[PDB]
Amino acid sequence: MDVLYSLSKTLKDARDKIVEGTLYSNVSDLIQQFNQMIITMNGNEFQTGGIGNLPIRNWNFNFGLLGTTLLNLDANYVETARNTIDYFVDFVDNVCMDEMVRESQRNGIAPQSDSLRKLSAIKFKRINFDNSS
Amino acid sequence: KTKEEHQKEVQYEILQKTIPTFEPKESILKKLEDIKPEQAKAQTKLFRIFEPRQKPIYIANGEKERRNRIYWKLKKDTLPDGDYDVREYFLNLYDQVLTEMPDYLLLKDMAVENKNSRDAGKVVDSETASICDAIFQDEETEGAVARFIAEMRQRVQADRNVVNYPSILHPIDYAFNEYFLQHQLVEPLNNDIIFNYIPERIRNDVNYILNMDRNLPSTARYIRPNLLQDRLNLHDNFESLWDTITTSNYILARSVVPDLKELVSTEAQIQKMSQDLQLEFLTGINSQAANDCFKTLIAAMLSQRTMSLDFVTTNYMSLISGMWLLTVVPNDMFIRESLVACQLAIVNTIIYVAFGMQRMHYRNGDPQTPFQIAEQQIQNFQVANWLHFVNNNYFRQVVIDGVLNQVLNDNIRNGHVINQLMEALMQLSRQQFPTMPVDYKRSIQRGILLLSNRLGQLVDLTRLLAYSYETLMACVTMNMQHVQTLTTEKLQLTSVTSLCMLIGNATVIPSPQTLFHYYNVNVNFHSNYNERINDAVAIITAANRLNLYQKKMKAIVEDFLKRLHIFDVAVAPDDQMYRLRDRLRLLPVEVRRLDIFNLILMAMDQIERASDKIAQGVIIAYRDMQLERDEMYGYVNIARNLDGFQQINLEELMRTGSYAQITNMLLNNQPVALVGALPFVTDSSVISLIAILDATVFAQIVKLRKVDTLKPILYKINSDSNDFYLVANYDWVPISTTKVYKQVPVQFDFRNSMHMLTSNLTFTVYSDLLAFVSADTVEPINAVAFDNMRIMNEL
Repeated sequence: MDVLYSLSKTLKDARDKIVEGTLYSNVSDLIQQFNQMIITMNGNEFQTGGIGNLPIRNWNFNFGLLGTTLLNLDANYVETARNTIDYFVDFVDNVCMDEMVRESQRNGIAPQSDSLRKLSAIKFKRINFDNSS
Repeated sequence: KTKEEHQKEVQYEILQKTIPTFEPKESILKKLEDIKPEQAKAQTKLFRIFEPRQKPIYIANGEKERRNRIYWKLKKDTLPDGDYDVREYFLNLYDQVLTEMPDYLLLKDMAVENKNSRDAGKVVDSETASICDAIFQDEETEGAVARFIAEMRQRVQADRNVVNYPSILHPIDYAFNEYFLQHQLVEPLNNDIIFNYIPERIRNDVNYILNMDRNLPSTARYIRPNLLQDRLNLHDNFESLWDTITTSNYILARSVVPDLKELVSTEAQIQKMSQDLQLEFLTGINSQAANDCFKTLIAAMLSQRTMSLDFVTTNYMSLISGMWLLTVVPNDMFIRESLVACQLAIVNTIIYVAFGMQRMHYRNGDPQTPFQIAEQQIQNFQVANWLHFVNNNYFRQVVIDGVLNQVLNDNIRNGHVINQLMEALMQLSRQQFPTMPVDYKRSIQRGILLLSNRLGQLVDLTRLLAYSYETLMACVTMNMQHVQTLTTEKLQLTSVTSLCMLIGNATVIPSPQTLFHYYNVNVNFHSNYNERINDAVAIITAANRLNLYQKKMKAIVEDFLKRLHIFDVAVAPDDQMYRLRDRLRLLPVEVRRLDIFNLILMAMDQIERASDKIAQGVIIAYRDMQLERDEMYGYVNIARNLDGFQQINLEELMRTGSYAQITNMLLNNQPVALVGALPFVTDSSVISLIAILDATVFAQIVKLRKVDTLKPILYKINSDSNDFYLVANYDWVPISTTKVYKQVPVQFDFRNSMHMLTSNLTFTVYSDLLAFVSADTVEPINAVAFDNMRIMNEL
């Protein structure tokens, strides 16, 4: 749950702050967080759905780290970031729906979906960012 | 055989020419020791880029004004031609500022008296004093400014250890000096800080008595080392560098391991071993070998150097010793091939043979080791339990004080597993050994008893080794990452036998001075590593921010490795060099270096404009433009902005090499502004102006397809021009088609240049941080281990 929230927060900040022309100092910390997220999520496979009419979806992560060697972001940097952001956003959407559509009589507070149970591991704790909400 | 040795030498040379370890691996000790803390640097004079220069001015009609005025001018005007060269110059300036950036400031040292002071005032620098004298004497100064220069006072509060001094600096110079003053690296030092700097395990050890017999005054400072764990992860996919690092740490650990004392008599032990073995073997057994093995084991464990095992399978005595070796040393410390070789030799020459089992056909690459197979294939409890302990005896990873440590099993720390080893050995000694020839069987089992009857001595040896390893590991600062190294340290099972058969009764532990020396060396190396990372990252980031695309980061990485001082940079493989560059490009810059770079990047435009040997560009405009009238010069072709003209970047033109557009424009007389750091020719000639000599300097561009020889013409028509009578005596408006894009110097304003710099009155900066700790050692005989019992309790 905390890791899923961190993924969503990192993606929202990426979409808000990674814009053309912005100073790199306006994003440097977010870029470090985003590269940490890419490193953590690379090489893992996820599966969501299968309940009701929710389609089954398979998610694979192999992305390059966003650059850190510009003064002001240009079109190239934004375009490179946007594809990764879109894939991650779709992944977060499907994980959230799959977790929302599930329930349990016993231990209802615990994660119910396979994706969220996987994210609850210790290898994924490196992405926590900030639990402001 | 000699051919075989030649072949092995050439193959090992092929491998070793990719490992940057220095040729004789003993000089590494000198290099590591010579690595020293960066000395705290005190500022001797304020950092200044600009100085007040008095320049002549001219009336609007072009006549000298008889009244020079004071402007700001660069102290050292050496800016080059070309935007890329200017940015390279600013990269070099950033590097210089980083090199000379002070770690602390005491303005009282720089303070000097103010000549014209009525209250015995002082100013912060000799330059400030001279500027104040000049402004006090000059006739154009305001009365308020003069009275203030006369009345201005410093303030020295000794009770609070503070001093404020007046100063006169350009805004940029003041920014640099203020940053230096406000971000000093020195911090207060107390006995509490010294005590916490002492490693915690040493502090809690009852064998070392530590006292704070020195008094630290309140005005005592220190610069704490940067001991951040490695940010490049040289243990991941940097095989050559990690091999060199482990080798260097191994050399240092060997230097600091203590020497054994009063070993058993070599002659007596050899005689008894020969009698017991009845060799109708004893080579390499001596005190030198015993000490060498002790040091090798402890240092290899400390540095995480993989150690290979060298032995002769016929030497079942060496195999008997290797049994204890594998019992007490975690199995991941040995290269897998050597471990399986030793274990297979042991089983197939002692254990399976003793129990009558068929010799094991071990398949290389099997996920299980020979002992792991034998443990589940042997039904004897003593032997099986010993094998189980050996099989699952590895290092346990623990983080202590933020440092990863490779910890040993408590059973070997207190030496209790030696009892299980001797149980297994006794069982083997009374084993039947079916079908083996009787004399050889007797020799094997008496050789087993040779080690078995040393139960107390071997328990003492094991717990001594464990204690010295713990105490020396308390002084390691970097993470003890465990990797299988390319090149391994050879360990002689004969030396292990000598250690086991000659270890005596005297407890030897590191001296407190030895521990402090080891800790200081490790701390110095760690802090140098982090600081060189910071330098490399800062330079790489600055180059990428200034857009020095013709900048090879391989040079920066080579300087980084060179200044690490343990690497032979010529040998590092290329893929690893580029991996290092890639990993350095991803690290965030340190705060001080980044702030200095921000200062330089925000003020570099102004510094370049202030420069006098270059202009920012040239507008051509192909039309009659009235010369502007300026104070700095009667008439000039000064353009203050390129508005309304198409711009061609000279840098990009030169890089791309295609001159079609500029050639077409210069052929067809199309207005254009060439932008770039250019050198200009100053021409004070009215007849040269009339001759239209400023428009005859661009044809060389078309003729040569180069723009590095472009040198615009800046007209400077004044009363001191030798032809100004042409301007004065005729009714015409001086006009020039071309204009030079240049900025007038910033005028000197006393109120905006007068600042007040505040710092501390005085303090002393120490570096050793452990010369204040007086450390004694309890008598070695009664030195206790972690369990509060004597390390060697067989006396």
